[PDB]
Amino acid sequence: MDVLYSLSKTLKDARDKIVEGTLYSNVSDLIQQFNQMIITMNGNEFQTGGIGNLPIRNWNFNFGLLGTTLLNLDANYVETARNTIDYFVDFVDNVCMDEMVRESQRNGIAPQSDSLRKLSAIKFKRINFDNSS
Amino acid sequence: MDVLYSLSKTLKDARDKIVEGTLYSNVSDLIQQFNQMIITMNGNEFQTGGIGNLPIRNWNFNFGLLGTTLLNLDANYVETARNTIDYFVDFVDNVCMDEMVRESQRNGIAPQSDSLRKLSAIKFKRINFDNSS
Amino acid sequence: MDVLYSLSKTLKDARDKIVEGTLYSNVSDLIQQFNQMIITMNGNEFQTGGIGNLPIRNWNFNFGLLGTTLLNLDANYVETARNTIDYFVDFVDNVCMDEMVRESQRNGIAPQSDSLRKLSAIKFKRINFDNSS
Amino acid sequence: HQKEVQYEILQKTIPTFEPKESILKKLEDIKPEQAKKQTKLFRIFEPKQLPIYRANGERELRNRWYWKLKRDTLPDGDYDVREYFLNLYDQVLMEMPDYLLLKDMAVENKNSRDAGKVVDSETAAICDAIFQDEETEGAVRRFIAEMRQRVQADRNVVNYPSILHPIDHAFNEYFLQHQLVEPLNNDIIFNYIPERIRNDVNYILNMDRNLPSTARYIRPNLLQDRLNLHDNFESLWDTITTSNYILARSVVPDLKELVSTEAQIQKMSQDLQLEALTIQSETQFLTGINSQAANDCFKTLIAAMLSQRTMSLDFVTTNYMSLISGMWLLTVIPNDMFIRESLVACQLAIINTIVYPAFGMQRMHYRNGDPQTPFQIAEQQIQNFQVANWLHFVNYNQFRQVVIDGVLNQVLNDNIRNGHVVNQLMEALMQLSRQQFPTMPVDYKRSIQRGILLLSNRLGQLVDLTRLLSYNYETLMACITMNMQHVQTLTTEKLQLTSVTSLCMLIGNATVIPSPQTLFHYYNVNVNFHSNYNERINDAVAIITAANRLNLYQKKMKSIVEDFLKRLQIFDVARVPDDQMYRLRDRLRLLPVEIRRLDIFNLIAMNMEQIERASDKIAQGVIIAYRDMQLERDEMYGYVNIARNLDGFQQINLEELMRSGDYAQITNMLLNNQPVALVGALPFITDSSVISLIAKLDATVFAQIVKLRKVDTLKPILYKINSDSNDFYLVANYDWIPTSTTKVYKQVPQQFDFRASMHMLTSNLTFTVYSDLLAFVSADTVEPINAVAFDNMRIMNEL
Repeated sequence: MDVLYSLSKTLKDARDKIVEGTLYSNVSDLIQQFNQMIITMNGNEFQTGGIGNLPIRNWNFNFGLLGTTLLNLDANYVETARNTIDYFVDFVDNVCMDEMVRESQRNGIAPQSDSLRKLSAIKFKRINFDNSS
Repeated sequence: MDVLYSLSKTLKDARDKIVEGTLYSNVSDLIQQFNQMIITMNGNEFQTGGIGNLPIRNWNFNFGLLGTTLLNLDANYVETARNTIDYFVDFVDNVCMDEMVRESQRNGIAPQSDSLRKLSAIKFKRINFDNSS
Repeated sequence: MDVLYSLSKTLKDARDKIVEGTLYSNVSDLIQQFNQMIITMNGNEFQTGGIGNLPIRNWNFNFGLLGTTLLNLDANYVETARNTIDYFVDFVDNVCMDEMVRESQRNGIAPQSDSLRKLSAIKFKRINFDNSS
Repeated sequence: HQKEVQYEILQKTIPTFEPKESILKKLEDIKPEQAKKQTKLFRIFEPKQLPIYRANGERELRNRWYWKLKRDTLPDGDYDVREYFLNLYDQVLMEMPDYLLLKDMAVENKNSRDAGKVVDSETAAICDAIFQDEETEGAVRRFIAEMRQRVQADRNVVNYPSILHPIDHAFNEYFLQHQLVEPLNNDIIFNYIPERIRNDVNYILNMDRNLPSTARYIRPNLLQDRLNLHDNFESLWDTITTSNYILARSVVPDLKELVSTEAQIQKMSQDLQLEALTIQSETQFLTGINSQAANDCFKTLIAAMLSQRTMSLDFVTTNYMSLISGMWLLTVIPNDMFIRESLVACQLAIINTIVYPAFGMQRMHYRNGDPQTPFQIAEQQIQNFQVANWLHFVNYNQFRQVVIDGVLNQVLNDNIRNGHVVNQLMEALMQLSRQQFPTMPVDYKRSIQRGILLLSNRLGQLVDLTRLLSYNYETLMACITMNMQHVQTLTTEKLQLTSVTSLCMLIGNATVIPSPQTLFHYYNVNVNFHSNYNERINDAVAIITAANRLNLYQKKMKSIVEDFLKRLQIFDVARVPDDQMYRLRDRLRLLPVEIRRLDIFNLIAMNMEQIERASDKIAQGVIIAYRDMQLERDEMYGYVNIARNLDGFQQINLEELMRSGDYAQITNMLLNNQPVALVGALPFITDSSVISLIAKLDATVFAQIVKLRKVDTLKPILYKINSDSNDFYLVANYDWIPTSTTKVYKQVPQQFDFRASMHMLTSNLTFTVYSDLLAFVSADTVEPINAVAFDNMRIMNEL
């Protein structure tokens, strides 16, 4: 739950700060967060949906790290990062719709979907980012 | 007045950014601000309240610096910082209630409480942080 | 258009973060953006206004870089930066009023003023900053 | 003899030095860094007089002061120019000071009305020439006889005036504000010794020296890993653990007051008879040495566990006395420490001829593959309480992974930290010393049942031996700084079980503990290597990051990594394989840069353009418009064809033209007379002649490009004509406007402003920097007969 907010915070900032022509020192600490997302998420596999007419999708993460060697970001560096952000932002939509749709009566404050129960391990806790909302 | 906002800005960010499992480079510039709060505030002593039914409390600051040597923050590093934040955030409540309750007729734009007059020295000006509200 | 937002974002942050007495590590990445604004903008010249009663003004940029060598910012460093910000913030007002006043019927999504057409070159794309609004 | 050939192929890919015991000198020569202190102010520019000319005229009777780059060693070509700023960047890195004291530099002002001083020797030579010449204004000449220092003996803050360029002040204010030196007291030294020694009763420590407010030090970097060396750098982690092995071997204490081996071999040779059936009959006994096996096993077991270097077992499976004493080796020391293939071969040899025979069971076959060790199979196979209590400890006997203070270390149970597990090894070994051993010949049966009672009758001396072994391992691991990462080492330090039988049958009741002069020395050479390891990473990730932002694509970063591993001083760098040489490279360029080494790269990269354009060797481009543009006026050069921007011309990069090789446009634009601006960093030629200007010289030097197909010989002319260096009368006497075809793109200098180039620098008065913090610590030790372990109960209860 705390790591589901931390996935969405640094995908929002990745579409805002990684723009064409910007200086590298503006994004020098976001890329260290975004590379450290990817290392934690590789090799895992997930499954969302199944209730109602919500379709079943399978998720699989095998991506490469971002480069940390430019002075000003160019259009190669932006377009190779947009096709990684667009796969994560599709994953977070289907986890959030899987959780808003389920409910329990004994302890409703616990996660109910299969994907959000799996994200609550100590393996995934290093993705944690600031909690400012 | 400018340093009263600067105390509250980096206590709000300290509860949001210093979380368990986060990378150290996310909080590498906040800790340099938070350690430099503590160095300025040690050795001083304050007194709030006294008007109406607002009780009189005495404040005294003798704290130690935070560590700057981890790669990912752990539960020792969070729990040793929460028992420092919780003393400052209790101090700022009683200075803000001491100032909203007092008033003057000659020059009302000046600070009126005893603690906020003492924070307006040039000794305390190094706590100043961004003014974005 | 994207670089007109990027001029206003780092002039808003320059009046907020460059304050007296603050630590240098709080503003260590803004000054690298603000110096890199100035290098791109020097030598150019602009012209705004002309329609209605909006007066014609000519703009010319010849400024010097900011210092990157203090530990805490002092009143010399603030007052030498305020007389550079106040010329840029007067320039952005007269470009924004020049664009809100003009319109076209063929393709209205393109820039219409003379200054905003000139800012849409690839020379000015390195001023680009985060797009978070 | 293939065995020495196949081992040598594996050895050539490992950077361990070949005399193995020469590594100990290389670790003890790593010194902590000396605190630097400079004696000059880091000046790049200097003010120099220079003649000026009038509009359409000659030299007037005065001069001007300009800012000139001293020592112009700027090369040509855009690749070589910004490669010169990488050697300048490293020249700032190796000579930045750790601290500054401005009183040691101050020189007396000779023009001052009262006793006034300036900051060093050159700012007194500059301000004296300002005082003399007839051009400076009255408010400046009156001032430099009245500017004052402020000493302020208390609080240790001084102020001295200085005359510096704005670039040169930027490097000097960064050195004054940001310096590594911080105050020392008795509290920091008390929080510097490790935690077990802070809270031990066997060691006595206090402070016997005052430390003033003047005393200082610097904090050596003590950060962890950053780049993982323990997962994929298999050949590179082997030579790390063999260097901690040789260090920890020379720190453990010697044994004391052993059993006399002449009366010990005598009891052993008669308790088991040596005429039964055996073929060795004297090759069984090699345990007669005491200071060379029992000493050299006690050093082997502790130093291999402090260094986390794996062990392998050497034995002869017909010798059972060497095999009974291996039952004590496995019940005390965890089975992670051994090679799996050598662990099983020693476990199966205990069981084949001892465990199963002890109960008449059939000997087992292992089919070398399972996750189950032979102790793990023989455990649910035997229903005996006394033995299976012991077989259950010995296989789930392993380390425990948990941190103290930021250091992950490997520790063991309670029952090995006292000698309590040996009370079960007694019972289990004693239990089978009565097993009637069915089908066994009674000759060989009585020799092996009595050989076990050689060991089971020594209960009180082995309970105290594992009580001492655990304490010396516990005390010496307080002085570890890196993590105790556990992984199977490629090569292996070898153990002989003859040395274990020599340890078991010869120990006395004498307690040995590490003295504090040995505990402190072992702590110093762990911090000195660990601080060296972090300062070299932060030097290597800075040059890789600098040469990438600076666009040096021919840099070949393998030479940075080869210079990286030389300065750790434990590597034979010519033996490291090529995949780990490249995997180490792409882990360096994914690390953030230290902010001290990053605040200076920004400080140089924002000033590259100004240093380059005051050079007096290079001009950064030409234009050619094939039309008679006129000759510019200048108070520096007289008449000059100087250019100040590149507007309306095609900019053609000379470097990208050089690298591509295909010209195809420079040929066309030159044959058919096209206007063009060649952006580069060429060197130029000055020219003072009107006859050489009329003769159209400047347009005749570009046909070299199309024939030679090279750019490196490009060299245009700068017309500097005036009324004193040549025969000027063609300009002055006739009516003609001076025109030319080409311009040489070049910047004019800036002149000396006094108010913009005088500052007031602030530092400390005096202090002292102390390295080697542990010399302020007095260290004593309780008498070794009274020494106790963690439970406040005395070790060596055998007395």
